Amino acid sequence: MKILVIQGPNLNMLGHRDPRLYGMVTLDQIHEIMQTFVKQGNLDVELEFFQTNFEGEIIDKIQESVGSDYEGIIINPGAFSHTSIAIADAIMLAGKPVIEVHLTNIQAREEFRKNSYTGAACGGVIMGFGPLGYNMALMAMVNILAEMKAFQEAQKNN
Amino acid sequence: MKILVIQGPNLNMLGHRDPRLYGMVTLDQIHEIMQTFVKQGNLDVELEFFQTNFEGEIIDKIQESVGSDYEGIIINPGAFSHTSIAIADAIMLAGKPVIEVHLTNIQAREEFRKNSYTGAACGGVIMGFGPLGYNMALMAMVNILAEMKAFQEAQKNN
Amino acid sequence: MKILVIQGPNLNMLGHRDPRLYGMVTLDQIHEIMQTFVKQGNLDVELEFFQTNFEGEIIDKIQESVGSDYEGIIINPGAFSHTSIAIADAIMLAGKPVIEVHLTNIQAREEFRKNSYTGAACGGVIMGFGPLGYNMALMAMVNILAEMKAFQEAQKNN
Amino acid sequence: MKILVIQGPNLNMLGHRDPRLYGMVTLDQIHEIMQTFVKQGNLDVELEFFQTNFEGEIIDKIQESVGSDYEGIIINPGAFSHTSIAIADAIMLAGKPVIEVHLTNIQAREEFRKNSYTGAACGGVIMGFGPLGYNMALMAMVNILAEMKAFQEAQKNN
Amino acid sequence: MKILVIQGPNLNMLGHRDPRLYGMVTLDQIHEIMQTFVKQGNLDVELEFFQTNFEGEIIDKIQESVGSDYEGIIINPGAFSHTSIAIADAIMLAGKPVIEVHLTNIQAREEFRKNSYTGAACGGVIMGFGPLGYNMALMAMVNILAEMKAFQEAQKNN
Amino acid sequence: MKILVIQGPNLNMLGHRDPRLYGMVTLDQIHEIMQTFVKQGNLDVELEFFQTNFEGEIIDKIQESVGSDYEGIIINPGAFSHTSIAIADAIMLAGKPVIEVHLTNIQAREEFRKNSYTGAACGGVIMGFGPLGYNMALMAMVNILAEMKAFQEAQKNN
Amino acid sequence: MKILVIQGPNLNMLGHRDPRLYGMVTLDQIHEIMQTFVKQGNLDVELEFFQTNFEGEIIDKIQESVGSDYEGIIINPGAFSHTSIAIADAIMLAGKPVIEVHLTNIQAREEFRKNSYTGAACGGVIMGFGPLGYNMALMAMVNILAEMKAFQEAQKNN
Amino acid sequence: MKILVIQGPNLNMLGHRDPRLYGMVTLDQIHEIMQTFVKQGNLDVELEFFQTNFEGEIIDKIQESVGSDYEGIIINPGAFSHTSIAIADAIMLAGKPVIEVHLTNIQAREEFRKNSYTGAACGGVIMGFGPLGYNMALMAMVNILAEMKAFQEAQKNN
Amino acid sequence: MKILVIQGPNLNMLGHRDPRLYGMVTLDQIHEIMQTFVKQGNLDVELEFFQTNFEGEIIDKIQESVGSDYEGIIINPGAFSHTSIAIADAIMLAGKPVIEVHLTNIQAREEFRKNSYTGAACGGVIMGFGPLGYNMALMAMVNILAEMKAFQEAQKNN
Amino acid sequence: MKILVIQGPNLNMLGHRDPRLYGMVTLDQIHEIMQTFVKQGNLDVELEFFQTNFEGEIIDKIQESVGSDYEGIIINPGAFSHTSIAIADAIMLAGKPVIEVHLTNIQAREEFRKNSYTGAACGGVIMGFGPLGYNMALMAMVNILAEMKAFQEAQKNN
Amino acid sequence: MKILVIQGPNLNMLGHRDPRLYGMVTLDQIHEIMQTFVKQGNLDVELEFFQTNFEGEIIDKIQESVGSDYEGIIINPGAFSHTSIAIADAIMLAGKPVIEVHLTNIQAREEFRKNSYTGAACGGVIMGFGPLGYNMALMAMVNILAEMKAFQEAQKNN
Amino acid sequence: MKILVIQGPNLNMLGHRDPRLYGMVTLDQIHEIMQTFVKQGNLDVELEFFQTNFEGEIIDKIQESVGSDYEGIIINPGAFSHTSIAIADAIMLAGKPVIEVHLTNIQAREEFRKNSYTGAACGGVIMGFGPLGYNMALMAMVNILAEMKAFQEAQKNN
Ligand SMILES: O=C1C[C@@](O)(C(=O)O)C[C@@H](O)[C@@H]1O
Ligand SMILES: O=C1C[C@@](O)(C(=O)O)C[C@@H](O)[C@@H]1O
Ligand SMILES: O=C1C[C@@](O)(C(=O)O)C[C@@H](O)[C@@H]1O
Ligand SMILES: O=C1C[C@@](O)(C(=O)O)C[C@@H](O)[C@@H]1O
Ligand SMILES: O=C1C[C@@](O)(C(=O)O)C[C@@H](O)[C@@H]1O
Ligand SMILES: O=C1C[C@@](O)(C(=O)O)C[C@@H](O)[C@@H]1O
Ligand SMILES: O=C1C[C@@](O)(C(=O)O)C[C@@H](O)[C@@H]1O
Ligand SMILES: O=C1C[C@@](O)(C(=O)O)C[C@@H](O)[C@@H]1O
Ligand SMILES: O=C1C[C@@](O)(C(=O)O)C[C@@H](O)[C@@H]1O
Ligand SMILES: O=C1C[C@@](O)(C(=O)O)C[C@@H](O)[C@@H]1O
Ligand SMILES: O=C1C[C@@](O)(C(=O)O)C[C@@H](O)[C@@H]1O
Repeated sequence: MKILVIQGPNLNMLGHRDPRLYGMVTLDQIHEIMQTFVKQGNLDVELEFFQTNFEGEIIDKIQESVGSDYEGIIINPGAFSHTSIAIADAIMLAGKPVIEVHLTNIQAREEFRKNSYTGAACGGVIMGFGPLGYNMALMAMVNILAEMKAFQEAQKNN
Repeated sequence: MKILVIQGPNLNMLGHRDPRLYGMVTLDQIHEIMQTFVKQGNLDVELEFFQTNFEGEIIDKIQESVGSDYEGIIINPGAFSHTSIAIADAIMLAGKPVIEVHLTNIQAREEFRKNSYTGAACGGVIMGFGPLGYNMALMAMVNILAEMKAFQEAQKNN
Repeated sequence: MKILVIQGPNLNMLGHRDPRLYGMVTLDQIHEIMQTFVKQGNLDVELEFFQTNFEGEIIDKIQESVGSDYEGIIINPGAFSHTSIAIADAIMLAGKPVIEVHLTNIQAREEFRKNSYTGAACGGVIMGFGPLGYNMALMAMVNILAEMKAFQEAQKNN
Repeated sequence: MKILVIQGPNLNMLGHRDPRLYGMVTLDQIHEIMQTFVKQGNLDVELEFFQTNFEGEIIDKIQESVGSDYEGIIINPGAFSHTSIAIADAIMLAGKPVIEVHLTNIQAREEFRKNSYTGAACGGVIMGFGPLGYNMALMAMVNILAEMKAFQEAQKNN
Repeated sequence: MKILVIQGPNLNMLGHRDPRLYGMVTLDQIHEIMQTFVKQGNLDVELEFFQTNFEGEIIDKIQESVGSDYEGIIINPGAFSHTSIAIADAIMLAGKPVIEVHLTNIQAREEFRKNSYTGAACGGVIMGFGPLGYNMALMAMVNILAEMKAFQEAQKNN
Repeated sequence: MKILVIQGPNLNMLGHRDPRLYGMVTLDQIHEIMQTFVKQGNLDVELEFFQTNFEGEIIDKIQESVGSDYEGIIINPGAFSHTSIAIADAIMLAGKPVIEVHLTNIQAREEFRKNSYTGAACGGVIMGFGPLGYNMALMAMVNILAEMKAFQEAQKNN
Repeated sequence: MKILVIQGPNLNMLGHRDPRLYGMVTLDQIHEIMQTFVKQGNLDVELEFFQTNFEGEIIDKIQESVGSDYEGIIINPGAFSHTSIAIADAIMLAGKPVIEVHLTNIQAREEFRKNSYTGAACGGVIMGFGPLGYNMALMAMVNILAEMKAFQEAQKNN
Repeated sequence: MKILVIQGPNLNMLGHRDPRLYGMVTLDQIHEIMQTFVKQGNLDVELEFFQTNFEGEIIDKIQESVGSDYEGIIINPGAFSHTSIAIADAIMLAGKPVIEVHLTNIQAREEFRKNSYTGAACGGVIMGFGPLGYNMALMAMVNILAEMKAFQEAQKNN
Repeated sequence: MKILVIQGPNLNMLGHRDPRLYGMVTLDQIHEIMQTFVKQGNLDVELEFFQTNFEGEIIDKIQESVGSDYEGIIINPGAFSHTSIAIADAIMLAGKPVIEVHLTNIQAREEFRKNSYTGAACGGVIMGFGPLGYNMALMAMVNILAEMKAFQEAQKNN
Repeated sequence: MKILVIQGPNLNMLGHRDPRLYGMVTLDQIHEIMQTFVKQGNLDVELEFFQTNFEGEIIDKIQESVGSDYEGIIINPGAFSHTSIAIADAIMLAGKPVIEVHLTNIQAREEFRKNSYTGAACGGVIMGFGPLGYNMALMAMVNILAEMKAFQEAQKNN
Repeated sequence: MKILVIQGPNLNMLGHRDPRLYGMVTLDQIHEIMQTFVKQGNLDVELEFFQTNFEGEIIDKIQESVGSDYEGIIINPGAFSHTSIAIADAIMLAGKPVIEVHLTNIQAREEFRKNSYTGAACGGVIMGFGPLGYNMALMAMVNILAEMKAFQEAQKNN
Repeated sequence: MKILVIQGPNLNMLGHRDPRLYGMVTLDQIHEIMQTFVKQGNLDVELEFFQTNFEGEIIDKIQESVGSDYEGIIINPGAFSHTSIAIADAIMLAGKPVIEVHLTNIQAREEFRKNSYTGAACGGVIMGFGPLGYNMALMAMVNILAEMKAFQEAQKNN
């Protein structure tokens, strides 16, 4: 049950960014808490991490998810979420649950961060809760896949 | 540890609303799942429910939260979140964590639902995950109050 | 066959308003003409009157209409029709015909009166014909309920 | 007492249009119901029908109404009502009551149908009530001309 | 000579608000300075205080002013002044002087506070001078009522 | 204690302007009432008058105020208040209280008079109360300088 | 030397229009003054008159001007000048001087009359001077054709 | 198999238009190349030509196409494609394939030529390729009607 | 009968400006043609010339016109006509005819030259006809003053 | 005679996309029909296929076309055509014909798909005709290169 | 080789301005560094300094530069660069190189400072580098005049 | 002292671009002049060159600059400067001086080139001076690093 975790642009440079917005945490410490989260709450979910500063690498990655190994995607397209209609399109072609995560609250920053093309493609969006946002996405995700296979087989024997 | 749960306008009429947006669930069944959630995961949080079609009752309610009995607020101001700068102001004067919850994804509907004055005042915002959104708010909330009293007393003996 | 008649804000102060827009008539004289209208043309429609300066009282009232006693609503949300997406939402959840009435022509006044969130939810909208507008709504309404029970039972014995 | 009835553009093609908007009725069946309406309720009003796909034919027609034979106009300028300031101007120069009628609710369609230049020139506007809209215009019209000759002669012997 | 003093939304929570905008003063200390103001400068003006977080309570209150006991209104509709066309309408129907007061300078804050529907209905508007703003309104008001009864009777004996 | 009084453009032509907006008063009669105001209420404030149709003369004048002779400025930049970011900048560089005064209510006129670049730089803004507006500015001003020297020396002996 | 004079829409109904805008003059009295103008000042210019409420008749007419009989066009496209890019295109294809005339000042009316697609195609535009506007166009026109044949032959013998 | 070819406004004046946009070709030479095109590639398509400067003649023409003689329409509504919602409506009521053709590239000219109301109604749009655009429309059209009768009868024997 | 002729900004530098817009003529040659115009057609009008690059000098000049020596103003506020609401205000306070003249056609240049605050204050506006524009203003002006003294005394003996 | 065929973003995932927009066809089946098209109609054009989800790979590819092997480009920049001014710039630097192709009609979808920066750089644009669009581009292209070498050598022996 | 250095509005008050934007430097210290710059790097450029708070004095000054004594202009129109189309026009009529300098980065401040009418007229624009900006302009300028006289005479002997 | 020089998109194709904008120079000749610049003026600055058509390669490159080898960046993000908030973010996370360079004047081209997200992140911006712009950036840069190490150590021994 692979859960793809895609981080947008400058998310790797967390730590050099404003300590007033992203505090003092690295894209790794947050990746490991998602671990200590699925590690703690025994959830047979093997999650993979992928981060790029390319709009293209993200789209490709999304596209490789149509395989099977992957059953869901937690993504923070970052700054590309307000401009990338291409990533938004990719998020629609994937036949899997995609949850958008934003460390900061995009409603409370520059006017050009209020809108999310990508987030409007995903099923749900989370923003504002710092690194804690991905764990929330993890909860939500496991609860969705669960409730989707319970509807899938529920309408198989009928 | 009272957690105030405030539901905006037509949220009580869930069930008569489009089954394509809000499915088939009532504002009560969702209130009880928040129960079976705090009931299950033993969390000493006694949560209260309050719902109004008045912008005024919401503001008042928010204001009564400056008491002490309340330590956090999970709110879905509903349609008022795009117009009410007054509720947004109230959300700023309260000295407590407020998490905004939206059943639907406001990025994917009419243009006049994209912006949230209220949500930009809160710490974080959740949207799209149906009734499951409040449980996510519950997780987030307990994890915030916890991490706030661990910072509060952490800087008391120093 | 109760027909709820809901008047928005300052509609009670008709008489103190500009005699150039609303002439010299009170919200009562207009309520009684709707009477002398259903009184004259024998139509078994008992209509109720309700007026508030609250967006909330209107929404509640709309909501109580899901009962049965009420079979239709003639409403003039007044100034709230250009701002209230909440009343507009309520007008959609009600499973009954709602006709919007405006004494004045909202196309011919301040730019902020041209749009009607509420009116776009209702089945039809009437504006410009002074107090005569509600009688037109009455005609229309009786003609709609009639043509709805003729379609209802028409597809019951088949 | 000639009442000119002017139908805008594609209104003749009713029947080929979306059955979801204009149902299944022709510009004739609706013209005859306005008949069976004035025919039934004995009202000495001889109404004439005129329909064009030309903005020009409409303006001319409006202009010929300054004669005397005509005492009122029920019009549905259709798609020209959002663009034609020329028809709107004509509606102002005519010294007679003009009532604008729209089968559909122009508040609930494409953004470019919300505004009516023409409708803002007329005394009142009706929209949403299907073919029933013109009968409402007929009621309104007879009630206006009546109340205008009662004011005309009322201030003649004084 | 009753002067109604109406305070909009979160104005009661002054003290919990930003000390950088509203400093450290309560809606009461400011109400008493308006007292020590009319108390000091002997002005036979008995002023009443009324504050609500409801757009509706404000409109009602305004409406009750058509009595006689009241001869003027000093109001700070607060956040509702940028959205409430209903309160603006009420301010026009009242046949008495209304002066709008804003503690802060609405020209120097968020873009959505620049416009005042309500303030454009009142005779004058004051903003920026902290609690001192209402005393200025008091001066202005007494100077207006005075200059209005001097014009009223001045054109009574002629 | 020199208080500079700066009048913008066509303010000298008061008297030739619309009697419906500025009534029948000259820029002098209003200057003398500010006199009979400080003359009456014994306030050791010697106020100077300066009026120009130049954006430049105003800026210069503002700049000469950094002297000492001047302790405050009451200004009506007039039509330049909606366009002059240069006068607005000057109003920020001056280290003294500036109060903006408008005879008319700029919220109730042409759309291009609603915004005030200059007024958003000043501490407060007054509009609508005819010539009485400057006396209000005078009150406010003396009350501010007073409350500023009471804070100045209050934090000198400590 | 035929000068085509094209009048747009409702220009024939001059006389029924607002006496506050177009006074009391008919499209004929103004046509004859253009006569008594070329009649008086001996100018061998035979001018033709053409008026329509059709955007199409105007374009055609413009197109027939590529003949030879016509050497210039004085036009008032009226309300079509703000919407007709087609008439504007026609005004560009004609290889002759076109002068746009407006009785009223289109800068001082509804926002939708400020722009002129057609006028921006013509060489010059005149507005505000009532019927006197066409005589001004006549002067201008004769002075242009004159100065064009003096440049035409001036660069023929060289 | 009649294919109606409708040319909008000033398309007949091709030749007098800018040689930089439309080169040196007449609406006839282009009509004959569509001939030498269907003449060469043996395609039993008899195409008719119709051109007007009237928005009305175009709509009528479109409407007459509901006959049978016509099986498709290649149209260049020209300048009316950016303003005519009426022609756009007509293009929707016709139950036949309509292909929009533009000699020039409307994306590369004045801002008011970028949008096509009419083109958004048609199945496809072609622009930029000079007269060659209609031959492309011809190819496309024959390929569509062919693929439509192969789907029509393909689901007739089943 | 002094006619003030006011030239805005860079109008003195005519000759250094684009020969494609203003050709090859100086602000003097154009001033003398207005002379050879009133000189030729015997019109007892002594016209004065005034040109500045200051918005202030223009306003002052306008203001000095309330004298008597001046009976009309022909003005080209130039670039200030799109920004100067102050000059526009001055043009309203003057109790004399003001005609706005523009060498070029402001409808056919940069978007920021389309609107004229000043021109909307004047009685009429002329643009596009090169230096010939002022002579047209001269005709118009003499024809207006003439028709104003014929109305003035016409209603003096009655 | 290499014709480069560049496909933008998610065009490879055709088949997983909405069957209502892109039907049931893969980026390959469409590539082979362009083959069976040049294969059938004997046209010595060897076309190459290139598809990326990168804005960068597209620009590079475009740039490599300045070689010689390539004589034209048929491109569908997809979602990047509305945002990529960089690809638009590349399309201008290439000294070869570029034809833009869109499977769907970008005039009939989300507002952010109406504009094409890239398409406005190309010579022509095709949209709406499903996979058939590229064959149309092929026709057009061969007809352009042909007509370009007939102009090239036509002005070589002269 | 006189280089005119023109400083816009409040640039003389540098020192009283925000130390966070303009630091602690006076318009003189910066004028002398431009000296110690041309003084150090032996460049036969005698530069003159001119500063005004008048839009008019700037335009005049620009105009006097058409003399000869001046061979270039380094200017910081300051706040007038976003509003003054008149100064922008003057910058176009001058037949000399003009370089615009901004101490601060106008892209990073209030929305009304992003655009520069004046800067778009100049050859180049520099912003952000504090007082160092003018020295950069000096380098650039000497390098331009040099490269202009090397092109001037380079095409004189040919 | 490595100075990273990053060139955006189509900057490598300089030479094929419009000779009217970028003249006749290649991205290399300009790179070598930056050499002959640091080569001439003995400045121990070893500058590196990097150019891509990828938004991603640029961000990466920026990110690698947090090393130490690099002490500054001169960048021309080209067309990405108006759209890339991601590159703008990267420019903020780097703890080094970044100077934005534009060959052309982005204030004087298409509306979509006026704004620079990236340039508003950098310390300063240079535009308009052709290849000479980078040498100006070089001067500025060396002068900044110098003045930064003089402030760095200046506050180390204290
Ligand atoms: O970099 C970021 C951070 C972000 O993705 C987030 O974590 O909330 C939100 C983005 O819009 C923003 O530009
Ligand atoms: O009613 C609703 C539902 C909502 O609150 C939600 O649950 O997501 C969102 C609101 O914007 C909307 O109007
Ligand atoms: O008050 C009114 C009256 C109104 O409801 C009407 O009766 O037409 C219309 C409202 O928009 C307006 O504000
Ligand atoms: O065609 C129609 C129908 C319409 O006139 C109506 O009947 O409501 C409304 C028009 O805006 C629209 O385009
Ligand atoms: O709360 C406030 C305070 C306010 O009323 C004032 O006191 O100035 C102004 C309002 O716009 C604002 O939202
Ligand atoms: O002239 C005036 C008068 C004014 O300054 C005032 O007195 O209120 C306001 C200005 O905006 C306006 O243009
Ligand atoms: O009808 C008219 C009159 C007009 O053409 C004129 O005469 O000035 C101007 C038009 O814009 C307007 O609609
Ligand atoms: O006239 C024309 C020509 C045109 O139809 C074309 O052929 O491309 C496009 C129209 O927008 C334009 O106004
Ligand atoms: O300079 C000019 C010339 C002008 O006044 C004219 O003569 O038409 C028009 C102005 O808008 C423009 O800026
Ligand atoms: O005052 C200033 C300073 C400025 O000219 C500058 O030095 O960068 C920029 C101007 O826009 C601004 O208003
Ligand atoms: O390509 C370019 C060139 C540019 O970077 C410059 O060199 O000035 C500016 C960019 O906006 C533009 O698209």
